[PDB]
Amino acid sequence: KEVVVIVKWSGKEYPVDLTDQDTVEVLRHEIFRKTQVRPERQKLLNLKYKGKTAADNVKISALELKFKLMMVGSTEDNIGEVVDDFDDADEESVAHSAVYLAKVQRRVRDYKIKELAPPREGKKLLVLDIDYTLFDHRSPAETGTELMRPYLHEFLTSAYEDYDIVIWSATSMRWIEEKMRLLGVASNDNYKVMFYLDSTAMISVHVPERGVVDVKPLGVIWALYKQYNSSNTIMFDDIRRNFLMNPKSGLKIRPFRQAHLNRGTDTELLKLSDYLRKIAHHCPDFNSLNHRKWEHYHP
Ligand SMILES: [Mg+2]
Repeated sequence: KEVVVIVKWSGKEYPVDLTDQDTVEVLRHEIFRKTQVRPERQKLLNLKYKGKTAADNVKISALELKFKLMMVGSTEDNIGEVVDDFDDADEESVAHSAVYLAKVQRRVRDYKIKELAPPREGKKLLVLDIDYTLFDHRSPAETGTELMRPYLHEFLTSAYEDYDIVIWSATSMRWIEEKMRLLGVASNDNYKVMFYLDSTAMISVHVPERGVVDVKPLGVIWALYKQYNSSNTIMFDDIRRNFLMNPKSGLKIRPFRQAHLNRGTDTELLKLSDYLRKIAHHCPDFNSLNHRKWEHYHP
């Protein structure tokens, strides 16, 4: 079951953890997770299946034994994501399969959370994406103030009244730390962020009809911090795919693009602060909500 593939890239070795039932496609996604080289940019030099380049659908099981996999490829400020053109808006699931649960458990076992501030009794949990969620990561700008989504700090202060806050970005931890300083979130007098999660906490899951997708599994947090669960957790992300393994707990935020043109009109965070306050005060079980209809929630 448990398998380790050693990948050699750019003069370094990267031990990749997976199982023998994972496919080459999953391997590519785990390689991306380790190296920041995208799956489509990876040339896997010495991975043959019956004398030929193993296809993405080949299970790891069906081949080798100690071995070092040579990968040639490049990783690009073109960081993060801007859209998912294959977003399925139909209102599941492998989100309840053994394979998925085991993937969460491995993150729970191996990923080391660095607590920046402690949980507070009775609070809900808010998880926040960064790119296009809290700021415009695609525009050039001389200051962070210019790229910041309007009402960011007022939104975080309001949320913090009722929610402990976690930041989860599909990027390196370094990028997160840098942007949180740039945006003034890192050290604010009016709120605290509990911890940050990065792309290494994410998992790659095959979703039939769709292929392998990388998601942000709230189950990792829920396993480690048992005071939170789906009944009191909500996540904001502009990319719906990120909550494919916990669809009821995600709210797809409108992306904040081209700050220079839209900074004067964007008020999504103001509106969403109202939403968060209302559900924290009026909804004892968030699973009863339809977040797609958040703008019409008036208890
Ligand atoms: Mg984003």
